[PDB]
Amino acid sequence: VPTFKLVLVGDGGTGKTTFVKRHLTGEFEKKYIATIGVEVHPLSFYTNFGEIKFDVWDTAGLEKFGGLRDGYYINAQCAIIMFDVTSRITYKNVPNWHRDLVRVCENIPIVLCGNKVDVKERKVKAKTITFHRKKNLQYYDISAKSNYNFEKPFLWLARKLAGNPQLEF
Amino acid sequence: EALVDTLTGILSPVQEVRAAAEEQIKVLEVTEEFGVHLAELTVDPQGALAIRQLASVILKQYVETHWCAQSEKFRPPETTERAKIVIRELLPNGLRESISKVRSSVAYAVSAIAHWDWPEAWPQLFNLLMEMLVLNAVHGAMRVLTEFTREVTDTQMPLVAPVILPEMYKIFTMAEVYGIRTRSRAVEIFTTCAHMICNMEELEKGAAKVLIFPVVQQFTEAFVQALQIPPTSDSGFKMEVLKAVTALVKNFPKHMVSSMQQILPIVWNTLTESAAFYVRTEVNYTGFENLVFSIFEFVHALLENSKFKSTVKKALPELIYYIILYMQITEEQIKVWTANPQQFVEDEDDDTFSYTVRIAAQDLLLAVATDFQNESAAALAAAATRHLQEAEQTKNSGTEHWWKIHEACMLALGSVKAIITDSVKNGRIHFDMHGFLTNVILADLNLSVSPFLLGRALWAASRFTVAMSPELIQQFLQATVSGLHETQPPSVRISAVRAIWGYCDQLKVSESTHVLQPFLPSILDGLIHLAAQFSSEVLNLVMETLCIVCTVDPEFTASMESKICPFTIAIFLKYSNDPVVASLAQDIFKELSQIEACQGPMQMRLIPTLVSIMQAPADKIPAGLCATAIDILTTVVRNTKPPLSQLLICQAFPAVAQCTLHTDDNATMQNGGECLRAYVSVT
Ligand SMILES: Nc1nc2c(ncn2[C@@H]2O[C@H](COP(=O)(O)OP(=O)(O)OP(=O)(O)O)[C@@H](O)[C@H]2O)c(=O)[nH]1
Repeated sequence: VPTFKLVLVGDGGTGKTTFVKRHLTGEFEKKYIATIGVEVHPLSFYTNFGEIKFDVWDTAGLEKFGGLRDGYYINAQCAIIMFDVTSRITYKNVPNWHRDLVRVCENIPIVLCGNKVDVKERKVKAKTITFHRKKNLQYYDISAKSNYNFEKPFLWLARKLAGNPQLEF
Repeated sequence: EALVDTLTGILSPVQEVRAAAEEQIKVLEVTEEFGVHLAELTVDPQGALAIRQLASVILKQYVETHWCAQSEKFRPPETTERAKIVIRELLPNGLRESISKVRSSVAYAVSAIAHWDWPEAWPQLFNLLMEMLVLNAVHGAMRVLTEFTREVTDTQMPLVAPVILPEMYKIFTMAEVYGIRTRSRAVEIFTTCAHMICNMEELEKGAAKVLIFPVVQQFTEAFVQALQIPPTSDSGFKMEVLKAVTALVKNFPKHMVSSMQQILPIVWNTLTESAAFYVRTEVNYTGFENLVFSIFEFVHALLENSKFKSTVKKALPELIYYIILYMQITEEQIKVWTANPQQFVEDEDDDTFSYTVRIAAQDLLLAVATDFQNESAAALAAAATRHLQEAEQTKNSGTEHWWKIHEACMLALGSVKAIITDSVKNGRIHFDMHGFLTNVILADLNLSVSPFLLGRALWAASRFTVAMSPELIQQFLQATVSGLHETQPPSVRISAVRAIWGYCDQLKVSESTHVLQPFLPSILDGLIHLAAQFSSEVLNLVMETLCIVCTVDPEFTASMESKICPFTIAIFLKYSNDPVVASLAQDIFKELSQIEACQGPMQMRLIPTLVSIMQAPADKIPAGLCATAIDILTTVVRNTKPPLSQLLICQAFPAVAQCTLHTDDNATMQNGGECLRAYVSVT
């Protein structure tokens, strides 16, 4: 019944569509097909007390395929910055993604995540990352194939959305 | 009119209408009347604010795309001067009396415009008027200034900094009209400009030159005038000022040398007063966290500059006391940890991602210890003794919150065990280690004040094993093993598991494991029974402790392998996805495979499940599982005796062969690659 719009802003080819599909219905797809623009994959979730809708508004990473960056963030209720633990460039512009994200929507709970815990965790970026420290940014590490914390970001967002830290699927 | 319906489509989820509206945007933009429409839609009140933000952000795109034929992102329909002079006087009419969203969006747009038109110099003083006109109006100009000064390149910076920075100091010093928040944002603007200008001076000099460098002195004195003030009591404002002072210290130390001897005492007073306030208002509770983190970052930076290094060492024994004063567990954290043991295992871990005052203080302590090992050890000894004395004093009076100082003292003394225990080895201090363990650690194992103290005491006895009597060792181990039981709360159980890790490491390195020998079966039984209660994060620790326990003594494992092997295999199956679970399983099997007495049963119990995993379809078993199975097989075969078993050659070899043959997953082929490569190691 309640609809909660969130947003992915993962730079580069770091997994976002694989993530959303694997959560929507299916399994991991190896083939790289960069999304041009935004495709909402409605994703509802049942809870121990209630039911939550998370219309993931996946967005494009690369420049040329942007279309409308900052265009679809309006009327958001959360967001999931992203970057892969295997790439180095996907981190050094997380501050830029954050400034572009928190500007249009004010201080919505954002969970800086990390994909593919399987390959090499904290490989080229740094063995530790100091961006989530002071702000309202809950870090994590998930996987779209291994399916590791693959309910934890959405659990965190639901908890911080309804308020009760007791919600569970 | 119809100009706005498209934007509603841009906000809509349905793919078709969104694509249609996006193409409408891409096609109508070429008309010069676009920007004026965007402005008249975003500035006009009485409208869906979402549409306002949409128009403003699309206007940002416009200014980036059809304003400068020289920009790397130019589009054919360049903007006519008429629409330019129209919006340029119609756009700034926002920034006023609205929700911060649309104001910040209009500010984004203005900064985009102003990013181009500062050299051509249209009137850039309308916002300057809003500085003195009262509130919502000023917040708009402040956001404009922030965005602009973040946008200016290295070229404009030596020109715009000597213009903004004087007016910035004007705004800051004037504390009568400009509220706290506006002054804080002015400070942030100064810090941004200084950081970027020092970056430029690093790239191409010109910053510390005849330019703003004196204004740096002006602002330094302005800062050192601010911290004393309790109005303007906003703690976050003090946080911004302190962050700015850290910027000054780290960027150009040479200018800070003269006045820093005056800045240090007020920082010290802030630290002490904030320690008292925190202990009162958050620890014993029936943006300040950001302030504390700022003070700690300042101390960190102060430790960096070589000339400023000896400045902290002189007052080190007076700092570690307040550090330890900060490491107390807060009531909110006690509630959370009691309500969610997963969070207790994630946070108190020593490679965490959470960041609470406790963790920051712990980092500060580890740093100032690893930098001044001898001095820091002596200072930690003295301050721990002083804390012990004050704790005993307030204990005689029976204070309801006396133990939290014991927890923090134990944590500080353990988390740096190396330097302190080494200094005690040569007696460079006069801290009674035996007295510490007896009267402090062991004596508190018998109380009934709170579980977390019991657990911290268990975890603390772990570090100082190299200095304790054998009877003390037996006492501590007997208490710890009793800690894995179900009668105790989960937190003390988890801490006891960590203590068992510490024992199995230290005693083994100490080559004295025959003291742990009579405790193994109880230890392993408790570990096993724990792992079957809690699911993920507790397991991620239990399995590692189990690996170390196996490493303790091979004979015991050879006796009780019939327990380790089935549990480890069942867990590696049910919880195969996790990476650290897989690595821990592989480590168990590796350490287990050294025991030649375990060969038979381990192979007989594992190889069937391994091959059955290999045979299964790639789309039926959970993903990544085949890879971990292959790696486990590699470890088994490589880390075993040269003569191979009949089970491997008859099943493992053809199974992995056909697996590598018919597979297509890159990871599968890769890991199987080393598998077959390791198989060639046959003699
Ligand atoms: N091998 C492996 N790849 C993964 C895993 N999880 C995510 N991926 C990645 O998922 C990606 C699929 O691309 P998308 O999901 O569309 O993300 P993207 O490449 O940024 O594409 P856009 O959304 O258009 O930006 C692949 O490139 C994989 O690298 C994993 O667990 N294992």
